[PDB]
Amino acid sequence: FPLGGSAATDTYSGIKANGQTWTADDNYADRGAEIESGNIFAMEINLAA
Amino acid sequence: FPLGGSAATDTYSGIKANGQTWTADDNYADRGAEIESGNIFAMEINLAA
Repeated sequence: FPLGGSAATDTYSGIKANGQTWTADDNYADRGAEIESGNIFAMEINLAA
Repeated sequence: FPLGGSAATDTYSGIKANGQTWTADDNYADRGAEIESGNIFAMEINLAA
């Protein structure tokens, strides 16, 4: 497993509603927000072998 | 730990001192595979687990 636990993508800017569609942030979110798409990028050891 | 002991590498071209002027050094020419930053793009086992 990685030491940081994630290798994610940069910018999200979570959003707020207006009618039928969502628009953009309304004094909540920043350009910075981080989640990793899919799972944590790992690697493999066969340690008993 | 990765094989080379480096994140990847970056360029960091060579510069000597000209006495208040920073001129590029001849001896430390264009692209030596220099230091990267920080520390190594390393990972984590729980090996006893």
